[PDB]
Amino acid sequence: NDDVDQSLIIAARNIVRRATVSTDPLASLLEMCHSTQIGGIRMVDILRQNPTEEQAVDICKAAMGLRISSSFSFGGFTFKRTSGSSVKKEEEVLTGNLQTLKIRVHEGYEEFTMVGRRATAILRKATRRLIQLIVSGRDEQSIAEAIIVAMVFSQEDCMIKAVRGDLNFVNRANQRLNPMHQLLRHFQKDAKVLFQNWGIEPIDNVMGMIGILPDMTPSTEMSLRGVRVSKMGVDESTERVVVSIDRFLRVRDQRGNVLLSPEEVSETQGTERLTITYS
Amino acid sequence: QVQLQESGGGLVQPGGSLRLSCAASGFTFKMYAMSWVRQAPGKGLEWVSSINSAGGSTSYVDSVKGRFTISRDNAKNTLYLQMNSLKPDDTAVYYCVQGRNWPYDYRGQGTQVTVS
Repeated sequence: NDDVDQSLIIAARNIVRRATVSTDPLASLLEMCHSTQIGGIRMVDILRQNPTEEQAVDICKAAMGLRISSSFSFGGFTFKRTSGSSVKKEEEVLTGNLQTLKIRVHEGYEEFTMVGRRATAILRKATRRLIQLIVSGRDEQSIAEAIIVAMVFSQEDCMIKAVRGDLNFVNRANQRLNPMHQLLRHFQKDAKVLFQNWGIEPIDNVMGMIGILPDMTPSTEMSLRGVRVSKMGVDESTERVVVSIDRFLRVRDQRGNVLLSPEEVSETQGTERLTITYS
Repeated sequence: QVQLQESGGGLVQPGGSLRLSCAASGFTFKMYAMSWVRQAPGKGLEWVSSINSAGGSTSYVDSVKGRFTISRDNAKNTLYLQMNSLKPDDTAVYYCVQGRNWPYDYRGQGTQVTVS
């Protein structure tokens, strides 16, 4: 039932945002899940029976003790690992503005599918190195957004070096974002320096693929290094797992990896077709 | 000889409705996903909605979700966009395109929509 799903997402996004501005976001969220109705039905009743996987919806499901997808969200993209492992090593790095940054680096090859609402990609990477990104998407901005996420996730020093101011991004409670989301917010604001300094390479013009230049125009001849746009589309089930959620709505899998947080919830939403009554 | 021709734009008031049409020709329409994209004042080409070949599965940008409905009549080689609860920010030239992946090789001439 897609009207319910879409109304559920809208309600869930609104609730997660409001619960973020409190001394106990988990407690606030749960209260709001219990006090909110959609089409005249309590949200908890819908969450318990609705299969939608969306970041705010899954934060609410975790708060209620319900299983969600085992995939993590970064930059709005659901990352499903298809190779390599999760083990990471801390490193202090230095941005292009001479600000230090403590990041957690996986060593060794990994491979992911990135599934977004407006783009899909295959990401192959090694230690602090983008090997390949193959991305398809609905429009130029949506592909650019996937490319930015993938460059940040790569943790390549070219990307750290392209940072051009101090990084003091916060959430809705004015609490500072973690290092990778600092980097994500910076380049989401303006990616020109990152794209211009990343590097380009000649491409083999092959059917269904096209290059993409640092100014985000398609090219048959060159492309951002390691990046290709799929005109035919990248292909893409849900493993549902028991999760935990802490006071600040950070959701973790059994091994302690963070899957979701309020920072992974879209800032936009549709228009509900079922009436949502809050409180 | 792929040809796309949009129809149905106009000047309307907030809260109003319009129905865009796009007649396709020069390809087997039934075998292609189709999309609507738009160019609002000051901006680039932004995707609005996609629909698969059979018509059963649809996708929308958040800003139109719950207000716009994409549909298609494969018998008549026509793509539609029902725009309800129109807002000033829906002002744009609306284009029909083949497929659902950017960059779009085939785009119509556009139909202007102005909500004021």
